[PDB]
Amino acid sequence: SLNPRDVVIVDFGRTPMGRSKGGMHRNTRAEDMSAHLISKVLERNSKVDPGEVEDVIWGCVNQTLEQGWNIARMASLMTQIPHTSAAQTVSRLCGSSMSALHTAAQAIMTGNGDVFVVGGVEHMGHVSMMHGVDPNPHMSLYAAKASGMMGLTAEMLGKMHGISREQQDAFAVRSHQLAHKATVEGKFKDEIIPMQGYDENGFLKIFDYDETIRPDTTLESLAALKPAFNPKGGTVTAGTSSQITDGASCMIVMSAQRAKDLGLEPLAVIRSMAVAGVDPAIMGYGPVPATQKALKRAGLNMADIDFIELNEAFAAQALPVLKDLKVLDKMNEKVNLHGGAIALGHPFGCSGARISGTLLNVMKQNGGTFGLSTMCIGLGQGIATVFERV
Amino acid sequence: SLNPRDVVIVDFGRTPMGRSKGGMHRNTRAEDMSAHLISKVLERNSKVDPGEVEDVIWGCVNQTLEQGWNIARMASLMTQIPHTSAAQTVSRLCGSSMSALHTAAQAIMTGNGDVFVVGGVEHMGHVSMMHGVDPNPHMSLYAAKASGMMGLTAEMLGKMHGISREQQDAFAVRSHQLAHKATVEGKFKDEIIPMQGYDENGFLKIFDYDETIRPDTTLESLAALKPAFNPKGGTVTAGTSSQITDGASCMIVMSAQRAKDLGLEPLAVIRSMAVAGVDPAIMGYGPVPATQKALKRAGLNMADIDFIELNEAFAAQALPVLKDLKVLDKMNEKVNLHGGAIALGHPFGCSGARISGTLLNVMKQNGGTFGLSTMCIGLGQGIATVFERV
Amino acid sequence: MIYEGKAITVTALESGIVELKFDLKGESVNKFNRLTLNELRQAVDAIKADASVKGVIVSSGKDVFIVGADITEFVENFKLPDAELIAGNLEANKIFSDFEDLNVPTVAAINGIALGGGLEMCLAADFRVMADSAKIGLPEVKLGIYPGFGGTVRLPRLIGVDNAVEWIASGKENRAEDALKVSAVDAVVTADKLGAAALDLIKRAISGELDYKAKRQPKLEKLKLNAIEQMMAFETAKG
Ligand SMILES: CC(=O)SCCNC(=O)CCNC(=O)[C@H](O)C(C)(C)COP(=O)(O)OP(=O)(O)OC[C@H]1O[C@@H](n2cnc3c(N)ncnc32)[C@H](O)[C@@H]1OP(=O)(O)O
Ligand SMILES: CC(=O)SCCNC(=O)CCNC(=O)[C@H](O)C(C)(C)COP(=O)(O)OP(=O)(O)OC[C@H]1O[C@@H](n2cnc3c(N)ncnc32)[C@H](O)[C@@H]1OP(=O)(O)O
Ligand SMILES: CCCCCCCCOCCOCCOCCOCCOCCO
Ligand SMILES: [Hg+2]
Ligand SMILES: [Hg+2]
Repeated sequence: SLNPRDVVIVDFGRTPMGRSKGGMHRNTRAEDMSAHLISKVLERNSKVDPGEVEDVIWGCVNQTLEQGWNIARMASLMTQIPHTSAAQTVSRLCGSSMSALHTAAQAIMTGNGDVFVVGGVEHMGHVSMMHGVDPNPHMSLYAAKASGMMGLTAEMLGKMHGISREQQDAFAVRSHQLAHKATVEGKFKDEIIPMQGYDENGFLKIFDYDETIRPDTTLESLAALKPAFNPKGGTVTAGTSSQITDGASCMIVMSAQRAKDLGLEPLAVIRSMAVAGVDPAIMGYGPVPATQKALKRAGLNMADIDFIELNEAFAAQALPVLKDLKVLDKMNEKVNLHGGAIALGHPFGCSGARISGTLLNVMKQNGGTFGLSTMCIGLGQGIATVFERV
Repeated sequence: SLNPRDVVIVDFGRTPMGRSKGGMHRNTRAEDMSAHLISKVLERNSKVDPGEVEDVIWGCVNQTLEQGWNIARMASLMTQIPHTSAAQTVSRLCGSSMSALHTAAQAIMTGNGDVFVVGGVEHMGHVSMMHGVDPNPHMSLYAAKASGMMGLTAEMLGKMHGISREQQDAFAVRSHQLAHKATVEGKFKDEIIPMQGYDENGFLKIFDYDETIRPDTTLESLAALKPAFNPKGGTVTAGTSSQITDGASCMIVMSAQRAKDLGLEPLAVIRSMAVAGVDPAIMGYGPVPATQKALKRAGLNMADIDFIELNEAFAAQALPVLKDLKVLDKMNEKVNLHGGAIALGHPFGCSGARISGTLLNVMKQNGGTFGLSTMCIGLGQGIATVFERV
Repeated sequence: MIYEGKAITVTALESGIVELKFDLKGESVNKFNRLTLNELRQAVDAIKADASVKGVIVSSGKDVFIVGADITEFVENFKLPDAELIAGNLEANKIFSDFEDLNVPTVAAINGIALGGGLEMCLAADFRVMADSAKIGLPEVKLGIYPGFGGTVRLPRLIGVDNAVEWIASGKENRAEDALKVSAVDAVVTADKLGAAALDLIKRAISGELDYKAKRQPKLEKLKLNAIEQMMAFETAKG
C-alpha cells in the first residue's frame, strides 16, 4: 500500500504559455501570475485548507525586480494562503521547479509538514534571461566561458553525438505538431488554468491555450532558418530551441496519510528523486546521469517506465539524451506526447514542475503506471523524478 | 544512539565579516568568496571526499549580477568538488542559509544523498539590499507596502512590546562588547576561516577577525544617534540595527552512518527543524512561532535548551522575541554569547547557517547539550533549528 | 650594491629584502634589448648566489615599467634561422624561469606601462602590485606574432584561458581596474604607495602570511580545465 509519509500530488495547474515578445502576459507581473495560479488551483481543491499549507516552495531563476526577494512569499501573500504559512524560492536554473517539488516531498517524508504548494514561474518578458548577468572572470580558470551560453553547449553536445540539422528540425516539427494536436483535442484542458491576458490590440480577455505553439511549422519553414549560435557550421536554430516564454506552474503536494483522511484520489505518487552533475560544456546531457540515479532509487529499469517527459531545451540535446537513455525508438510511444518546450516554451522557474504536471496528465489519459520527468540544467546538471499512478 | 539516517554537522566555517562600505571584501566577488570558503572547509576535513558531495545548497537573497544564476553551482565549479555533484541556491530572505541546511538534512534523512555542503553568502557591497527591487503595486491590496521596509517593522514590533530606546541601545552595547570579547579570547578562532582581503590603502593581506565589531560602542555614543526610520518618535537607529556586511558561511553535513564509517566526531546533530509565518508588518516576531513548532518536534521545552542564537536584526525585534520566548532573564547565560548581527553584521544569504555555526561552537565551548538557532525573516516568517551535542 | 649594471641594479634593503630596479641609464624607457636581458641574467645569478636574500621586489626607475625592445631588433632577430631564433628565446626564457624559480618570494611593482616583454617579466614574479594609473598588456599580435617570453604559458595559468586569449588575441592595454578583476595583478594602489605596498606585501610572503609557493604553482603545471571544458574553450575561441 501507500505508507503514511509517502508523497502524493493532489493536483496540477499551469498558466497558458505566452510569448514573452509582446504576448498575452506582457502586462502581468510574475508575482500576480503566480498568485492567481496558486489561488485557482486551491479553489478547485476545496477540501484542502489553505491554512494547512506549511510552505510554498517556488522555483524562479532571475530573482531581481518582479522576481526578487523571495517571490514565493510575495505571491503567497496575495492568495487565500494565510500569513501563518511559510515560503521559499528555489533556484537550480532550468530545474528550479522540480527541485521545489523535491524539497516539499522530502519535507513531507520527514514529518516537517503535511501539505505544501510547489511550482515556479519565469516572466522572461519582464526579466530577460540575460538580464543582470555578470560573468565571473575567475571562472575561466576552471571552466570555459562559452559553457555559460546554452546554445553553444547544444552545438557541442550535438556535434559529439552527430545530431544532424534534419534530425533536429524533425523533432521540432513533431513538437509543434503534437502540442497543437493535444490543444485541439483538449488534452491540456485539465491542467491549463484559464487566465486573463491581452491580445495584440491590448484587448482584455481570457486565454486557455498556449500562444507559443506554431502549427505552421514544417521541415521547409525550419530549413529556411539560419544557425543561431554558430554562423559557420552550426546546426542549431531558433526553431529547434526552446522558446522565450512567460509562464507559471503549480502543484498541491501532501502526505498520503493526509490525502487518505481528506478522501481525495491522488493524481500520482512520487517513487524517487535525483539530481546530478555533468560538465558545464555538455549540460544538455544532464538527464542521463540523473535519470539513472533516480531509476536505481525507484528500484526500476528504464523499460518499466511507461511515459517520459524530457524538457526540450534544444533538439540537439534532447535527441542524444533519448538515444543514450535507450528510448529513442520508443519516442512516439512515450516521449513528450503532448509536445515539448520547443512548442510550449521554457520559462526557467516554471518548467521543472510543468513537464512533471503534463507527465501526470499524459499518464492518466493513457493508463500509464510509471512516469519519468527529467531535464538538463544550465552549467552542468540534471534532475529527475519518478512518478507512479496507483 | 544515533540512527543511520540522522543528520550530522561535520564542521562549520565562516569568512571574517567585512564592512560592505569600503571593507575588506570590497574587491572580492560573491562566487569567489563562496568557493574559497568551501575549499578551505573541505581541506580541514580531508577524510570527506569532495566527489561524495551530492549537492551544494547555498543561501543567497539578491540573485542578480555576481549572485545570479545559481551562485551555488558557480561557486562549486571553482572548488575541488567535481562536476558530477549538483548545486542549488535557496532564498527565504534572512533565513536562506538555514533553509539550505534543512533541505540537505531532509535529503539525508530520506536517502537522497549522504554528504552535502551547505552555507550561504551575501555581498551587500556589490549587490546592495535595495538593488533591483521593484515593489508590486498590487501587493498594497493585501498588505502594507511599509511592511517591506524592515526598519518600520522593527518600529512597530517595538512600540507594540514597549521596547525603549535605552533597552535597544543596551542590547547593542552588549552585542559589540561580547563580540569583541569573543574575538580577543579566540572564541571565533575555530570557525573563522582566514581569508585574503584589502585594507583602507588597498594593501593585500589576510584577515582572521570581523571588521564589523566596534568596541568603542557605548550607551553614550549610541544615544547620540538619530532614529533611522521614524524621525518623530522613532527609537530604532543604525546603532541598534544589523549591519550591511559582506560574508559567507559554510557547513559539511552528512548522515550519521557515513560519519560513523569515516570515523569523525560530530560537531552536533540536528534534532528538529521548522519554519513559520507571521504578518509581514511584525516580521521580527517570526522566531517565536517557529521556535515553538521546532521545540515540539524535538520533544523538548524551552527550558531544556542550554544555548540560544537569535539573529539580531534589530534590538527592537530581538528583545520582544526573547521575552515572549520566556528567556529574557536567561539572556546573559545563554543568548548570543559571542555577540550578534548588530556587531557581526547580517549578510542575508549567509546568516542562517552562520548563527547556527556560532551556536555549535558556543555549545562545544560551554558544554551545552541542546542548542537553538532561530531568526526572523522579512515579509513575515521565522525559521528555527534544534541541535544536540551528543 | 649586490649588483650594479647599466640597465639593472640590485640594492639590499631591510630584513634581507632586496630590490631589483630597472633603469636603463641614458634612455627614456626600460626595454628588453640584448643589454638588459644579459644584465637580468647577471642580476638573477647574483641574487641566486646571495644566501642572505629573503625576498625580491622588482621595480622601475622610469615613468614606464618596461616596454618592448626597438622594432629594429625585432626585424633583425626574425631574419635569423629558426634554430638560432628559437635557441635565443630558449635562453631568454631560461632567465625569467630562473627568476620564477628563486627559492624566495618575489613581487613586481608596476608603476607604469608594462607591455609585451615588460608584462612577461611581471608574470614571472609571484605577486604583482600595480599603480592605478598604469597599464599592462601583450601587443605582440599587432606585429603578427604573439608573446615569446612565457606570455602564452603564464597568463593562461594565471588568469584563465578565456581571459588570456582575450588579452593575447587583441593585444589591448588593460587598466589597473580590469587587471585586478582578472587577477593579472593582485593589488592596485596609488602611485605614492606603490613602494610601501610592495614592501608590505613581500613581508607578508616572508612571514608565511601569504603562501608565495602556492601562488606560483599554477604556472608550473597543466591548466585546471577538463578535457571537455578545454575543447569548449579552445574551439569557441578559435571560432
Ligand atoms: C538546460 C535547459 O533545459 S535550457 C536551454 C536554454 N535555451 C534557451 O535559452 C533558448 C535560446 N534561444 C535564444 O537565445 C533566442 O530565442 C535565439 C537566439 C535562438 C533567437 O533570438 P533572436 O536572436 O532574437 O532572433 P529571432 O528571435 O528573430 O529568431 C526567431 C526567428 O525564427 C523564426 N522561427 C522560430 N521558430 C520558428 C518555427 N517553428 N517555424 C518558423 N519560423 C520560426 C521566427 O519567425 C523568427 O523570424 P522573424 O524574425 O523573421 O520573425
Ligand atoms: C529581518 C532580518 O533578519 S534583518 C533586517 C535588515 N536590516 C536592515 O534593514 C537595517 C540595515 N541597516 C541599514 O540599511 C542602514 O545602516 C540604515 C538605513 C539603518 C542607515 O543608513 P544611513 O542612513 O546611510 O546611515 P549610516 O549607515 O551612514 O550610519 C549613520 C552613522 O551612525 C554610525 N553608527 C552606526 N552604527 C553605529 C554603532 N554601533 N556605534 C556607533 N556609531 C554607529 C555610522 O558610523 C554613521 O556615522 P558616520 O557617517 O560618521 O560614519
Ligand atoms: C614577447 C617577446 C619578444 C621577443 C622578440 C625578440 C626581439 C627583441 O630583440 C631582443 C633580442 O633578444 C631576444 C633573443 O634573440 C633571439 C636570437 O638570439 C641570437 C642573436 O644573434 C646575434 C648573434 O650575435
Ligand atoms: Hg537555461
Ligand atoms: Hg532583511
